[PDB]
Amino acid sequence: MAEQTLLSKLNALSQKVIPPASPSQASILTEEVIRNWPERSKTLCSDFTALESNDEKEDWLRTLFIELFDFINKNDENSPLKLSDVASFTNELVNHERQVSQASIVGKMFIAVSSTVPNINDLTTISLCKLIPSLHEELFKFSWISSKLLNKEQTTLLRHLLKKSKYELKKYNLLVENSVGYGQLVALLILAYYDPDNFSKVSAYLKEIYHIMGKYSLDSIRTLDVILNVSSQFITEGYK
Amino acid sequence: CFTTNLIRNLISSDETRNFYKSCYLRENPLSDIDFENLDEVNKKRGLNLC
Amino acid sequence: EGRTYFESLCEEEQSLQESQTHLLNILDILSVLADPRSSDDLLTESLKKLPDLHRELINSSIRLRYDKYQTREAQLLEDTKTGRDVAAGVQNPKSISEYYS
Amino acid sequence: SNTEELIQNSIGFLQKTFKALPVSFDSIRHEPLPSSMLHASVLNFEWEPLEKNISAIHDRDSLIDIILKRFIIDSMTNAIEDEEENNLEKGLLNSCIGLDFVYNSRFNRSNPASWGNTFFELFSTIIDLLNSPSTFLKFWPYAESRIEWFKMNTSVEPVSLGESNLISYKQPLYEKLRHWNDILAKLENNDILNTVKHYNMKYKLENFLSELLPINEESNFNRSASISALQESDNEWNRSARERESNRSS
Amino acid sequence: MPLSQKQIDQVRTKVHYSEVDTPFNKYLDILGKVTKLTGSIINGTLSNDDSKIEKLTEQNISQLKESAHLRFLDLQSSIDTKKVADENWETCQQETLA
Repeated sequence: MAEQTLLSKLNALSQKVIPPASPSQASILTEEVIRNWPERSKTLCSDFTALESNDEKEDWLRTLFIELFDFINKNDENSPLKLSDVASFTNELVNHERQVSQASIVGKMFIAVSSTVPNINDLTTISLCKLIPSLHEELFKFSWISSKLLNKEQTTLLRHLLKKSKYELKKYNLLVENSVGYGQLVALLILAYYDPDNFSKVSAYLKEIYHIMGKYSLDSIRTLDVILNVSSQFITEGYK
Repeated sequence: CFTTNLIRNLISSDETRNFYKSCYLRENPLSDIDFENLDEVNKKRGLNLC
Repeated sequence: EGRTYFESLCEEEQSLQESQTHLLNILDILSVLADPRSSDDLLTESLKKLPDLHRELINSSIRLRYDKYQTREAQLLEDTKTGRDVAAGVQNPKSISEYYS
Repeated sequence: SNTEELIQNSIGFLQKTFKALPVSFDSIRHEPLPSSMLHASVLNFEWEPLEKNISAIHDRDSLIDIILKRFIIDSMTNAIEDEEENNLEKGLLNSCIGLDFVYNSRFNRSNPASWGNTFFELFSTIIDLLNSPSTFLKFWPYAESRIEWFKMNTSVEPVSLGESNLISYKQPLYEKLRHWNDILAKLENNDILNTVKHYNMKYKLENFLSELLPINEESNFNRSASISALQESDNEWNRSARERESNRSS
Repeated sequence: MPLSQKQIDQVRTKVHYSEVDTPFNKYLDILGKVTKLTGSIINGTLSNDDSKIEKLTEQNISQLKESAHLRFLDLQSSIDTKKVADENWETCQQETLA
């Protein structure tokens, strides 16, 4: 097996590709003679207002973000701090695409490309996304680079609100959490021991108990404690 | 009688008063609703409404 | 505009199937490169098909992740819509207060 | 052979062996299915779709989980060969038969922990596919008698009485308790359109999660004591316009 | 440490939009794996290492060929459950109002 996999190494580099400058050119032709980058920011923002269909305007939003992320992994092209060049541009885009629509189309498309392209280093991405202040809402709703962006004291409020409002059962364990729901449970048991008819309508008092502690979310352990606690005052006459 | 028994137990004792500290500072630390101190004249007056 | 939940999920039967047919053709290719009793041109012409399908596969995995984020924002709006949005719709208000009294 | 037609022969095979089984639905809610009623090959996974092939070089018990779930969803829809009333109970009977088969054939797995995640997965399929609060209270006697099967988490031998191997942030109850707390909040928001069967469904489901968990589980006894704000003994349909101008009488 | 009003509401929006999709994240693992392996054969770097999944095997690639058929049938069957379970909550809501 080790000899035949050297055949594939020769067959990959021989005939297959030219390093793509002519095949792969999305919206940028070259870096230097085209450069015009403050004014090239507007000519891509010019046609991006007059786009109607959402498919063909998001084929463009997708191919606009792909060629940038392959461009950062290679370095020393013209200037080192090109990360602030793109991050100044995208802040103009998000404030304009919140004007014509009410969504975050340019925001969510930034998350989907930053998660999928299998050449990017993850440490380089968090250094870029921290600087843009207009996309911090979309990072906290979505994919996981907001965990490393989160403050260490602010992390102990995540560990408390996750298992309080997603995992904690919403039931009421004391007699003060529902003074209305426990007040009708006792008065229904006071009533049931003052009936002459108490063996013909047993099952008419259970179906009113289950409708009381379903409407008000009463506990099932504290409720059996209240039934055994009221029915011990009336144990001399009604124990059947 | 259910919600008067709590005003007695929460003004007098100070471990019950310290338990409701944590449940209001954990759910919002920057709290607009405030309970922070003694309220001592309201301690003696509120214990007379019990 | 707004998107309907029954069609927002109906698109993700189709957006998932247009990504499934791209994944199956690539595993067809790598089966040819693995077989021992292969030949000189069958390994050559099949690898010529490979960077074509690599570009469409990565291009369809953004759309699968973009359409997932759309439903989570859409069915957290439905979770607020439940309530008394539909309560103030009945035009029979006199009989529904005589029944409760 | 194609992997898809391997599945399609298996669903039609399970329809044969589960139809001939002579048990009712009123006898399956209370008494469990006896393990000596099926053939000895079915509890060991030597099936007629799985003998003619040799191409099962992959997992076997991760393939069974997709057959048993596609058999359930294809048993809850189709009702249009006979009259509808007997056709609703034939959906739920094929559910409870296929859910006793996961418990009985748990030694014949390749893993005695790979049935604790299959039993909670198929049980959450039943609750979503079930369409009404009237049909919920018809099925739920199945899930109250077989409650000691839920506590034996990845252990083939049963827990004794009162012991439960279920903690609230681990693989069975980590994504299910987040999902069953949505139904219990979905049913709490409509405080106008709730019938009396919607309040009985909220009781039988919340009582089920309390017995599953220990009495000392941090998400069980309302640890952060929050007084309710929804204790409302009020009807909006009994109220017209909320008048505050004729303050005459006592 | 300070806690500001805007730094508290960045906690609560992470709490709302936190989902646990187990069949969806299992399928994106397979899409993430195959796009790594075939992203190296275009360059040529394939070696007997543990950074990728498998190198080249008629038995091990045939494992991923049937693990892509099983993980697709599970996501397709978990999207037909969400269609049904929101369909008959609307009719039950309407047959109470009507």
